[PDB]
Amino acid sequence: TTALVCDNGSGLVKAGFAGDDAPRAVFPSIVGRPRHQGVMVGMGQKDSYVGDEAQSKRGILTLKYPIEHGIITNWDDMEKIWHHTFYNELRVAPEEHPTLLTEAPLNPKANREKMTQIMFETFNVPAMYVAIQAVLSLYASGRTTGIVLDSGDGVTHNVPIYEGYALPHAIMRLDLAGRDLTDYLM
Amino acid sequence: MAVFGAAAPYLRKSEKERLEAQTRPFDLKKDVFVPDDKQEFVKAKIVSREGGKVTAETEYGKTVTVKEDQVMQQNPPKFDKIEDMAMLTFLHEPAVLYNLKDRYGSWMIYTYSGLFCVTVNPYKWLPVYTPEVVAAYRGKKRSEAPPHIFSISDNAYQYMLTDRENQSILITGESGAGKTVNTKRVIQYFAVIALEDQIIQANPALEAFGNAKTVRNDNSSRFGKFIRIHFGATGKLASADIETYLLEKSRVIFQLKAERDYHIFYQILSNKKPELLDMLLITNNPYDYAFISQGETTVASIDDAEELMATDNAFDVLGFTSEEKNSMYKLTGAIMHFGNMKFKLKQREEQAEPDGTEEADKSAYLMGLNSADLLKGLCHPRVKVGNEYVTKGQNVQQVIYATGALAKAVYERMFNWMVTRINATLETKQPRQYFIGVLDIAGFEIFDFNSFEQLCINFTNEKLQQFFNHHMFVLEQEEYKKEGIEWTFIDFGMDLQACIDLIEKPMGIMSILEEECMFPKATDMTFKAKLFDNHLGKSANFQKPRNIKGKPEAHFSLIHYAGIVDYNIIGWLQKNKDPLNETVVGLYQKSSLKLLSTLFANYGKGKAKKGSSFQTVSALHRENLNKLMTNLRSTHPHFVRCIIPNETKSPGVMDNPLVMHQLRCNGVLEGIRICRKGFPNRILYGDFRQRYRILNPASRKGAEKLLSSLDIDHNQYKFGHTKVFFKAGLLGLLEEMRDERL
Ligand SMILES: Nc1ncnc2c1ncn2[C@@H]1O[C@H](COP(=O)(O)OP(=O)(O)O)[C@@H](O)[C@H]1O
Repeated sequence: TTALVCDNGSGLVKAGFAGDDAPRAVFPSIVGRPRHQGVMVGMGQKDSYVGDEAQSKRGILTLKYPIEHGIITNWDDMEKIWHHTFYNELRVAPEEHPTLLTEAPLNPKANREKMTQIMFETFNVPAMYVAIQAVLSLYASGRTTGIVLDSGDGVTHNVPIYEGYALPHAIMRLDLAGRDLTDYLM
Repeated sequence: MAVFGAAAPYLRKSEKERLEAQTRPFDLKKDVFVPDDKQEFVKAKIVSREGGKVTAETEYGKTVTVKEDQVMQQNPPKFDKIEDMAMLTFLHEPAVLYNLKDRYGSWMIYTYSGLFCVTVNPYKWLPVYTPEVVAAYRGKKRSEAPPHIFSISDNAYQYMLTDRENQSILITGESGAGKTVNTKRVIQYFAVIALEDQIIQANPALEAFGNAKTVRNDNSSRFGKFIRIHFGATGKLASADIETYLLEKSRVIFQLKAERDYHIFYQILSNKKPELLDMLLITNNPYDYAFISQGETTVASIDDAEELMATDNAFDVLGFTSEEKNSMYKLTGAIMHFGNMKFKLKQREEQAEPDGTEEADKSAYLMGLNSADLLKGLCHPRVKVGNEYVTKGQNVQQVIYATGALAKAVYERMFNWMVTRINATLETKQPRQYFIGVLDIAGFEIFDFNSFEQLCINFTNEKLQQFFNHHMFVLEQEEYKKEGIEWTFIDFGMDLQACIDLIEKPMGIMSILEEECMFPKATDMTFKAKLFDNHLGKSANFQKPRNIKGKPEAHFSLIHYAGIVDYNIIGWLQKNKDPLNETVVGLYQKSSLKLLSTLFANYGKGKAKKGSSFQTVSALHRENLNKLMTNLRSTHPHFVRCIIPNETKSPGVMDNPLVMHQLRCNGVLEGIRICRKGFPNRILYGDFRQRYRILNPASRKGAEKLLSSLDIDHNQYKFGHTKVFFKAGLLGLLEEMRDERL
């Protein structure tokens, strides 16, 4: 069968199929809601726009990210984002597809636990696994040693690896990233 | 049995041969009906019921296993070949299929099925249509005589004469499966019991102007033909009337990927009349004309040139002149010229203006209007605001929708007026009393790319099937009030009306579609979203689509009586709009042709005047269906079901999938299912005794003693005063105990 590789991070959901050369779907991980009242009846306005649709209606929505620094803070929003990724961007049924999720080193334990619980109860995937975002970088770089600096959008971290052995006591994590650079530029 | 002339065998086999065929072994336990792969259900035997494992030994030598949850008994031999399917001891789906299968192999065409009359067409001549059986039936009853349409014809006649009311014959089948000739023999029988030549003579006109190639048929009828056969006070032939209903207009503009427009455009495109082409500026190339080229250009349907000639002959022998045929042909050519018009937006505005003017000039020169004037009437309509006129603005989409609606309107207008001319030719001055109408309508068509038109067709057939179902309900209440046994006072119509309420009712599919083509920036995805938001789950029959075997596409699925149908949304908004242009209609009223008669006049204190823009094909269709129901619901109806045995012209051999398709889409299965809730096996006491007295050999006391000594439960049988009512299980158990008694 085929496996799904969903890289959430925070600020860009990017998913696809295992064995491909690049992600198939790449879109912001935002969930917008209309903040005005709506006058035209018959428009049939929906109540929340997730993904790339929310970027076109920026003018009338209020955008929220459900992942602050690696950790997930709005579980309902994250559930909506996963539903959108599975059914509207990829158009696959998650009942017959193992899913590989990623997270950053040194996150709360309940984050990963509840991610698993959702992926099994709500979406009914047959299997799943959670990988560290730096080990995967080292895989894709064609190395087996090296220290990897994975500066995403919510979290930056170093993970030194040697011959395939990670040294956990030397892992650094810094909560300065692209979102803070955006706020500083603002 | 000699009263049936030479047709006696085909009409009904002798009692002697019946009994000689009765002697045949049949195991009631291990020869039950079994699901199949190549077909649905095949004749086979089971070796044993090994848990969840059985083995069906069919005739083909196969030994497949089927699950214990999909097996059901086969009809007993003592009740095979039954004339009335309703009297079958076990009412299953493939049961009736094999019944009619053996009946057509044994070459018995007609078969009673309760309130229906089913007729599989024989492909070779039979003596059953000789006038001897026609004349000799006079004096025999429906309940006893074997099935045939002459029976129901006479029953309708005598019903008319006793109740002083109209009757209705509803012949139901596919064009090219024998409907024409079935109605022909009907009208022959009616003339016999006392103008058919005129009917058949004017028929090619309707065949031209109301038939088009679909996928299932190359001569499919689109309009609802319906011939009213009036009579006098003395029940003698007086005159005949005809009306057209539900003629689909969308065909004149949009055609599917696999189908053509109406036949007439192609028949004119046959160069065998070069005078028509050089007088209408019609180039030979059919790809040239956009209204038509989107459909199937040409197919091996018929000899279209010869059909053009046959229609011209029928025209010249009909009451109307040669100039009138000339105007008809030129008007159709003008409709054809409408499609190639070209419009562009203006310089720095949102107004439509024509760039190409040549087809405009030629279409005006044909229609009898001015070209500049017609272009002005299309680009700048004028509307009435109180006591003044102000000019309305249009863009390209709006002017194109207006052009399409104008073409559909003029075509349908010419069609209705042609039917009026036909009826005027037919008209005889004899006084016309109560009539008996015969109705020809489209079928419950299913495909893999159902669309708006198929939804309209299925909605019509839903109204018809619900009508018949309520009719049969009142008929069963009549049987019960006669028998003095009255129970189960629920009607049989609402269970189907619940599906109608999902099309016509406000917030139903048609209302949502109308609202969506009224809204400013509506799209197909928004239409789908509104359908789902307003029906999904909150309804009972509306539900998700299904993707099977890689079908093309489906956006939602309804369930009907004839099964689950998946419909496609794409194009509905664009194809439902019918904005008629009032200024151009006035131009037509001021023409220099016959056109001014067709468009004679068409568009405070309480006015239901819907605007010109608030017009939808679905709404006009709902209105027409309403008035057709109002015309039918005043007459006592009768129903005729026509089935093709096989797609090949070779008789004898059939196609079980095609038989099942016809049964489902026709509603014979729905009739037997309405029966299956009461007591369908209904037999008197005398023959009951003569057949089951040896079980307890010795009228209510002895029957009751036998029943109590046969271990029959109370709710399983209903005790009547002339007939005692039993179900399938009761018949099976009584059969088994007789068999062990012997
Ligand atoms: N060319 C670029 N130059 C600078 N910053 C960039 C560029 N492209 C993306 N970014 C930043 O990277 C962040 C996205 O990082 P990403 O790898 O998607 O992390 P995550 O997947 O956790 O969101 C965004 O906040 C954006 O501001």
